[PDB]
This record gives sequence, C-alpha cells and structure tokens, in this order.
Amino acid sequence: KSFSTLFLETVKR
Amino acid sequence: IYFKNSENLWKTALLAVKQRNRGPSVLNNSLLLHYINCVRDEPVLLRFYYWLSQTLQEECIWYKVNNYEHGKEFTNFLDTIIRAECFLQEGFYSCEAFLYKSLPLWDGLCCRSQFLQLVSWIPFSSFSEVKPLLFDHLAQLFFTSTIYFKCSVLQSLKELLQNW
Amino acid sequence: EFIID
Amino acid sequence: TEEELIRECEEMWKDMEECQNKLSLIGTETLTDSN
Amino acid sequence: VLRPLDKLPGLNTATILLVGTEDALLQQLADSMLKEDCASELKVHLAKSLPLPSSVNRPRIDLIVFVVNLHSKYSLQNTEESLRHVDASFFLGKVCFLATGAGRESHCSIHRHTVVKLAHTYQSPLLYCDLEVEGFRATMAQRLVRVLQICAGHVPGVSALNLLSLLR
Amino acid sequence: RMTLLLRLRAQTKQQLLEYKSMVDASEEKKQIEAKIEDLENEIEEVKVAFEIK
Amino acid sequence: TPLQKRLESVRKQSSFILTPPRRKIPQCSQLQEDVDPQKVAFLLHKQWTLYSLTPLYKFSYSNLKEYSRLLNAFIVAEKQKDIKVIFSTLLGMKGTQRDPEAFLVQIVSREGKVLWTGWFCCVFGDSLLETVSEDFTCLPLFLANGAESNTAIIGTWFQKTFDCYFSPLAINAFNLSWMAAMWTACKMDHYVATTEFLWSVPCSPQSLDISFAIHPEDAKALWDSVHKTPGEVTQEEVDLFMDCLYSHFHRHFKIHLSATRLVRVSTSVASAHTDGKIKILCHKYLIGVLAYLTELAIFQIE
Amino acid sequence: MDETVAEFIKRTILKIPMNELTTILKAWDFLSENQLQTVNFRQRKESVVQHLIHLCEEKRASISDAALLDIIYMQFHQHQKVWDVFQMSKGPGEDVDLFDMKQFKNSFKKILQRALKNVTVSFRETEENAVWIRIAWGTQYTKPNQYKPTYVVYYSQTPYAFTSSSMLRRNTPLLGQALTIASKHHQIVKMDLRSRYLDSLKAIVFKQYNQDSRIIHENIVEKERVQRITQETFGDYPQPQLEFAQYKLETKFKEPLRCLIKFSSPHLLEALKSLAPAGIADAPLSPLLTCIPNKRMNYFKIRDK
Repeated sequence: KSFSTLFLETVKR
Repeated sequence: IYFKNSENLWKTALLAVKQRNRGPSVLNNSLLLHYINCVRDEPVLLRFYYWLSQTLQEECIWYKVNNYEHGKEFTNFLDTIIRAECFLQEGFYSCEAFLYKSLPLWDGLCCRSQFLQLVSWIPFSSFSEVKPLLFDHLAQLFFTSTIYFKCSVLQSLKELLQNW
Repeated sequence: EFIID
Repeated sequence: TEEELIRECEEMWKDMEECQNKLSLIGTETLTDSN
Repeated sequence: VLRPLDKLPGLNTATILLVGTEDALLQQLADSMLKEDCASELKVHLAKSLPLPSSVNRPRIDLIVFVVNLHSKYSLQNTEESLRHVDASFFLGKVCFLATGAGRESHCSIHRHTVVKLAHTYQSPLLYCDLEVEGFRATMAQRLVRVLQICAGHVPGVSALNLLSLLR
Repeated sequence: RMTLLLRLRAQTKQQLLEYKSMVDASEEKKQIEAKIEDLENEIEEVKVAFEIK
Repeated sequence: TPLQKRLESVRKQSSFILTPPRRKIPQCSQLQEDVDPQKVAFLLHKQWTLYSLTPLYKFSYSNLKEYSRLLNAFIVAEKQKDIKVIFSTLLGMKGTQRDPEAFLVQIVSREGKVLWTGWFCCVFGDSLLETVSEDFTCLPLFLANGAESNTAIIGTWFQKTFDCYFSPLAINAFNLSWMAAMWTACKMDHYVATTEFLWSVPCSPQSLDISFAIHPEDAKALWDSVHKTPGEVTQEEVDLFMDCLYSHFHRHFKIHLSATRLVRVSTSVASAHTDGKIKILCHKYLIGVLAYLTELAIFQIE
Repeated sequence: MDETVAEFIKRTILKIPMNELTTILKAWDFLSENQLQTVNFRQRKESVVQHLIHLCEEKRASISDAALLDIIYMQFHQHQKVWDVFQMSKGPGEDVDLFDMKQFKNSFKKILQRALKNVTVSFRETEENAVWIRIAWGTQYTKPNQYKPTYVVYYSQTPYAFTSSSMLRRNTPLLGQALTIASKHHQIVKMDLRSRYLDSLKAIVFKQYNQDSRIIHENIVEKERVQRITQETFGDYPQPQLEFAQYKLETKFKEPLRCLIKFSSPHLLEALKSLAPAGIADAPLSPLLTCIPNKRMNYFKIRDK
C-alpha cells in the first residue's frame, strides 16, 4: 500500500 | 559393383606405374548454374519455381514430424539455396513466395541464419506491397526477440539493402 | 443420440 | 542514496494510486463487439 | 470485465494471462515462459474463458494472450466469447493473439485468415506459433515475455500503447 | 539493492506514464481511412517527442 | 506477364484479404461433351488419394503411347529393384474450355485388373492456367487409388520426365467442413449414403473418433435452417451448419465437437477425408467436387 | 489326416505368431512331450507348419480337435472378431441344479444338429469356468464351414454367453436357441454389448471391472470440479471398450433428426475420461456415455424423455 519499505523491503530480492 | 576391380593386386603395380609416369534440380551443379544465371527464361525459372516451392514445402512439413535431425538437411538445403542465390545474384521467386507463406508461422531461431539470408535475396518490389507481406512479420518477430535476432535481422536487411 | 440406440 | 530515490519513487507511487482510483471511478469497463 | 489498470502493478512483477480452451498447451507455454531466468517476476495466469471468476487480490494483468487453437473451432468461438469481456483500453497494447496449431495446416478447423481477421478487427498483435512442440514454445514464450516487459512497462522506453504501433 | 531500486524507479516512471496517459484519455470525451492517418501522425510526433527525450 | 503474374497471385494469397467465399452451391452437372460413361462411372465410387501436382513441363496429349511405354518400362524396372500402363485422356473432365484435358494413368495387370488407375485433372483451375507458360500443361490435381507403393513410384517417374511434383493434398478440417456443407446443399435426389462427419478429438493418450452420420434428408432440412442466401453458401452459413452439428452433439453427449477436428465427411454427393485418401465420388457432381479439389490443389501449388 | 481337416489345421497354424507356437500347441494335447522335440520351432514358418501338420498326419487328426486348436488360438486372440453378448433369463423358480458339462455338451450339440445337422461343435471347458464353444456352421446341403466359425463363450452357470459376431446369419437365432435350451434357461436376449475385447466384455457384464508458484491457474476451482466429476463418473481403471458405441438419433433439433454417432477409439472409456479434463467435454460429462459399463450395453434401445 504505502510501498516505501512495505513493498520493497518485503521483497528482499 | 561400381568400378569394383580385382586389379587391386595389379593396382600396386599400377600404383608404381602411375608413380613412374609422374616421374616421367539445378542447385547442386555449379557448372550448369551458370546457364540459368544467363537465362531469365520462362521454362527454366518456372520448373525451378515449382521444384523449389515443393521442396521448401515438403521439407518444411518434414520439420513438423522430427524438427531435430531434419533441421540439418533442410538447413544444409537452405544453405545451398542461399549460395545459389548469391552466385546468381537474384532472389529466387520461390524463396520470397516461401518466405511470405512461412514468415507469419516463423519463430525467431528456426533456421534463423538461413531464413534471414533468404530475406536478403528478394526481388525488388514496392515497399507498399512487400512491407505488409514480409516486413510486418520481420517486425512482429524483431520486436519480440532478443538482440541476437534483432542483429540477425538488421544484418539480414543490411544485405537486403545491398541486394536492392 | 439422446440414448436412442 | 536509497532514501532519496525512494522518496521520489513513493511519491510517484502515490500518484500511481491517485490515477488508479481516477481510473476506478470512470469504471466504464467498456465492451467491444465484433465492430 | 477485465481492466488493464484497475490494479496497481507489483514491483518487478509482470503478470501475463494466457486465455485458451485447452489447458495442456497453456500449461506448457507457461512452463516455457518461466524456464528462462528473466529479470522480471513473471506471474503467469492461465484461463479458459475471460469471464474469469471474480476473485479479488488478482494482480494487474499486464498482458492477455488469447491462445487460439486453429485445430479446434471451440478455441475460437470461446475466444470471441471471451473477447466480449475485455476493455477497449485492454486491446491497445496488452492483448496478443497466439495461434497455436497453425503451420501443420492439415488439422486447422479454422482458416488462418479468420484468426488474422479476428486479431486485426481488435487491433492487437497476432503472434503465430505451434505450442505442441517445445522447440517452437521456448522461442515463442520468450517472445511473450519481451512483449510482457513492454506492456508491463519494464523496458523504460516503450509503453503498451507503443507496442501495437510497432506490431501493426 | 540500489541497481534493483533503479530498475524499480525506471519501471514506475513508465507505469505512471501509462496511468497518466489513460487518465488523460478518459478525460477527453469517423474517417477510418484517415483515423489511422491521424493515428500514424501520433507515432511520428510521439516518436519525435520521446526520441529527443 | 508469365512469371510476375504468379508472383502477384502468391502475394495476394499470402496477403489474406477477406476469404469467406460465397461459393455457389454445386450445380447438377450434365455430363458434358464426350465423357466415357463406363470410364467416368468407373472413377466415381473409387477412393482417390488426393495429391497436388505441379504443372507437367513439356507435356502433350498427343504422345500418349510413348509416355505409357516409358512408364511401363519403369514400373517393371522398380520390380527389378505382367504390368500394362495405359495413358487415357478423359475428354470432358474440365471446367472451362481452356482447361487442360484430364488424362488417366492406369496400371493394368492378363485381364483388365486395373491395379492403380492414377488420374490427373484440371477443372475450373483457371487461376493456375493463366499463370503458367504454354509449355506447362497445369494439372493441379492428382488422383491415385492404387497402393501407395505404385503411387510413390509413378510420382517419381513423373518428377523425372516432366519436372512435376506431387505434394500430397491434405484437406484441412476447414475445407472439410466447407465441402461438407455444400454437398448437403445440393439439389440431389435418392441420397446414396448417410451424411457422416468423422471427427477426431485431440486426446494425447487416446485416439477417439466420432462419426456424426446424419440421415441425408435430416442434414438437408438442417441445412435449410441455416441456409438464407440462395445460390451461394457463406462462411457464416457453413459455420452455422457446423455449429448446429456442434450444439446438437453437445446437447446429448456434453462434449464439444468444435474442440475436435474433422477427419472425414461422408456425403451422398462425395465422401472426403483429411489425410489424403479423400475423394469418393458417389454422385455425378464431380465436376464441382473436383473443382473444389483443384482450387485447393492450386492453393498448395501457389 | 483328412479333407478340410489337415488343411484347416495348416490354415490355423500360420495365423498364430512365431512366439506362441509352444503355448498354443501344448494346450490341444495332440503333440505329447515327445513330439515337441521332433519339430524345431525356431527356423522358419513354412517348415514348422509342414512338420507340425505331419505330426497330426501320423496322429490321424480329426475335425473334433482341429476345431479345438482354433479354440485355443482364439483364446489368445479373443481381441479380434468382435463379440456379441447374449443374456439368458429363466422364469420364476429355482436355479439350474444340473448344469453338467457332459449334459451341456450333449444338450447343445443335440439341438444344434437337430436343425443345423452339418456342424462341428467343439467345446473346451476353460479353467475360468467359461465353456468356450466353437461352432463351424453350414446347412444340411453343405459341409460344415470351418473357414468362418462362430465361437461362443458361454460362462458356465451365468445367464450371459458371449458370441463372436462373425456373419450374423439365420443361425444367430438358432445359436441363441440352442444356447438357451442346453443351458436350462428360457429366453435369449442380445444385451447389445458388441465389443472386440472379450476380457473387457466379461468385466462389464459381470460388474467385475472395479471390484509452479508463479503459474496461477485462474480456473483452478473449475479444473478441480472437472476432475471431481470425472473421478465420480469414471472411478478407476476404465475398461477398454474399443467398439463402435453406436448412437442412432431420433431426436428433434433443439419432426425428429437422425444420425448414428459412432465413438471409435482404441480405448473408449479411458478416452471419454480424458475428455472433460482436456476441455473437449463438459465437467458433468453426460450419463449418455459414462453409463456405458454401468448399463452393461453400448448399442442402446431406449427413447426420448
């Protein structure tokens, strides 16, 4: 939703 | 059998004799390909159109049953086709008629170096009549394939420009 | 058939 | 480094969401027949 | 009715959606779509009819490839029965028409003109292939990924809209 | 993690462009022989627009 | 004019301009001029393996006996690797007066035990007629009934002596459904055989086939349901006949025949296969059945 | 060593393939263990068919076991000459307490030679309790025709007696006639199972047959249901019909409409099972085909409803 880390950090890849 | 001789024992003697004397339908014919190079006649390029079309169809249907070992005689037949076109210096009228038929079905790598050398040998046509037939499928494939097909088409069309 | 024979 | 580019990236993600809800209100899901 | 931009994209996710009646060829094409290790997280979706039962959390479909089996008229009539559940904004870049079975040309219950007329009357690319053979899948599946990175916006120069202007 | 972040930024700079183009198309509210001629005119003036870009 | 015209023909065919053709219903063909009743009736109820034959170079319908001798001396030569070969012009198996006259090639074995009776014809084939030169006698069709061993040897002799080539004609399920629809659309009487459509589902482990063998009158009253424009059959009408078959098969068996492919369409006019062993010619509509077959062999040629 | 007996033996010997010479020839017992070593089985076909026929020339072969050799040939080649299935039915009363093999071989031969006086009826009671009759037909005017016999596998106490559908002459109402008189039944009824696989007919009539993380399949809830209905109409190991399961219409198109649907597969019931999962068929595949073994008959005779 907020992206930021909530999307990028969750996909560590 | 075929020049099968019992003279093999005499052939050693015939080998010494030779040493002593020293001491004292048209693709696989380069000497006849020059003839058809010199005639743009009908009864010669129509028998050729018909053999070439029925060989680029039967041997291409042959792909649809093996596709593995048939990709070395058809490929080596397309190579002779391309060599004959390079010698004769005009695109065979059965090779654009086969390219127009088999380009929409064509993938990127199936006889890539051979299909994209037949594209180079194409009779000079108006772009409004050759782009939809061929260049609209060498762009449908150009934009969906890797750099090694984009470079193999820009090389194909680089030779096509030279031939045109 | 509509299971007629 | 990451903190600077991510600010722009998430701002334009906010714009992405704003334009998606804008596309969520037009909501025609317009159909296409054989014509 | 599916929409191209109802859902936000992922991060590196390019999620195609193959639509075809036969699912063996769809599964083989999806296996070939992920055999190569691309730079995009390809979440391939399979289907039979685009109605696509309404399940939320479905990703932003960046491509729909109407696999039209030319051997079977069902795979066509179901395709036109699935084309009436698509956006007019979906046919611009994010719609391809795979025509499997073509080239064999002896099993084709559909003339290859009918499929090209179908794909030209919806103004979308029509990519021919033969899904029953792996040698023509792995070279066509890599075409559906390079199309997918175009429509999903992964190549940062070419839009989905720019795609059909290149494949016209 | 930064090269991947740059890939993300390049992807979302373009997905945002797609979203904005659709939003403007829906904001906006015949000669089919020329409906593709003023359409090919776009991809020659779009082409100049995002070629110099 | 002589070659570039074929180039343009190929270009147009590959261009794929809209081709749902409003083909005329096969018309009751009165047996024209001199068609040998015994010979023609001999060719009717005999299963022809369809081939697409490229034009015969330097062919002449005057030198029949010497070609027969050369082919007979070659047939028995392949046995070396009892047989008579009689080339026989048919005089009436042509659509237009400018078409090349159809000629037979029969492997006759003491008595008239015709082993092979191969057959070359060009009927309503003026799309390849106006593209060959004068030296080529274009016969797009080749119809061999005998064993494939003799066919694939006389074909080699013809390739060697006329530069003509035999691609085995394969009627796809599209053309098979087409000819199925127009052959139930004829004005025939006393239907010889039931209108059977042999389907073949595309199963990978199994090879199931289906024989939708309609009563020939019930397939006519069913066609009249989907026949609206007279004289011509539309691809919409053909597909509606096939879809009435589909929705009357799935209504019972709940399996989609549209998901299958035609392999054979038996009709009171003419039976027709896909793999090549196609033309059974029950009724004497054959100047139109062979017209379709030549215009389909021209497609494979060009 | 007779007319149409030595020649019949010769004609039925080369039919069998090279592998199963010993297996078939041990069964009919004309060649005792001593005689098997005289013929060398591994050289050629015409050598074995000539020395084997000589071994019964010295054995003075008769049609009674010459037909028996054809019987054992058919027991290993029952998957040809597509079999009919007859169904007997007694009235109200007790069972057949005396189905003697001697009495049945007598009560079949007597009734069959009562009208078809020139026949060579040869029974061979098999170890699975299934009397394997073979009848070489021919009217009184002609000799018994052993060229095309009509093998009848009457399962010993069962109402059902499979019959090789060879010609279906005027004898097929007498073949059932003597079958229902020898076995103490009353009515013969061809149940309309006509399949080439006898071991598959036996199961059907006696009901002895069943006794990636990235690829997101959107229609997974539908494919699972398709598999469920396929696994609820075709439970496990569908038997091979391999027969033209005719469907002769008399149905109004939704006055009537006639066609003669014939399913032709090398393995029919396993092809229909692989139709719905393959997308050719709907998930609730019609009872119309799934109840082919459940109805024990594939040339139906019921009407619209």
